[PDB]
Amino acid sequence: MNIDPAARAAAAAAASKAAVTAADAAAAAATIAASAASVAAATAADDAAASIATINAASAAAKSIAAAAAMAAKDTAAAAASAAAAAVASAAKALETINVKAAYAAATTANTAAAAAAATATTAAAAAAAKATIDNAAAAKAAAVATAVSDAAATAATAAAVAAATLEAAAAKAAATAVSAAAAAAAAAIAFAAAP
Amino acid sequence: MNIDPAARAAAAAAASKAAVTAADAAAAAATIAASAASVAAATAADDAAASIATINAASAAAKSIAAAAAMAAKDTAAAAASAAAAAVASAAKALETINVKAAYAAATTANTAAAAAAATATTAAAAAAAKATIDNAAAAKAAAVATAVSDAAATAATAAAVAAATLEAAAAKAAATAVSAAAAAAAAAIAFAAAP
Repeated sequence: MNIDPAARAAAAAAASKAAVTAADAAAAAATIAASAASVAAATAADDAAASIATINAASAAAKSIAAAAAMAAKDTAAAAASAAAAAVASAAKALETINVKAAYAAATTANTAAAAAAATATTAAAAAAAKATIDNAAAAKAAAVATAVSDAAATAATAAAVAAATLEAAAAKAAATAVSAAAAAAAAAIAFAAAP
Repeated sequence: MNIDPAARAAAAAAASKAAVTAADAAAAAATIAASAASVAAATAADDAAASIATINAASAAAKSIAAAAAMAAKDTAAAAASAAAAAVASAAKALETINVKAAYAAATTANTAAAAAAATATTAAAAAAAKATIDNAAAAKAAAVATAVSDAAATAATAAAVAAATLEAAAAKAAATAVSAAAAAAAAAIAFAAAP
């Protein structure tokens, strides 16, 4: 029987050592991979929370703006009502001392036209103001939407880069592991063949 | 003095009635406008809350998927580890009864190559599987983003339509109010002029 006992022992120790090494490498890689997925999932949840925070803040800001706009509308109406009340008062007072029919009608004609001129201006102003408010709110909302488009792009780019880094590192590690295993097997085969 | 007392009274009653009418119309319009802005602001806050709900639900769903993917990876690794342990066992057993040097080396060569072939297949599978998981998650996220783009479009269209309806209704109301005021003033002027 032409196999030296110590040589057989050496070959068996190398096979056993290789088994343990390979098992450890497989577990190590599984752990590193699992960790990366865990981190990626937690990072994605953090980003969802940030997006929600951004929407809540914007809604809070929109709430304040709308309330202030309502007050400003109330104030604008109140100024117009003060002016209107003054005109009603002066319209009537002026007629109190007028005693010629034609003059009374002429002053009435002026009062009527004045009231219509101011009504037209007040109505038009309010349409212009309400529209501006509407446009401001739509513009704020759109800016928030646009920013979410680019943020989502950036978030997806970052995630794909981390994934790529992870897959490249795993591949380099697997490759080096294979090289080492083959070199250890190759050395053991030389040694076995050389043994007397 | 050529103004009939009752005619003067009638003219003054018409001017006073017009003042009250106009004041009531201005307040009425301000109330309707304020109401519309209030409703629009509450509707916008409801939509912000809905967007947040959608993000929370999606994050919850992504959480479940990632946990299941982790378990599936664990299971896939465990199957590969069972196979690897069986191969280590059979590799060694087979050598136990081999007593010719060349045969022992030849079987060792086969064991080494088998282990490398399976390692290569297990590594490649894991890279393919991890990538698919990564792609699935990126695809879910992108679909959610895409849906938010179109939802934001729909929400903005609905709001602009309601704003347009509101501004058109206010304008029709103001126009009718002006027509009525002018007709009442015109009738009063006829009556005053006709009075003896």
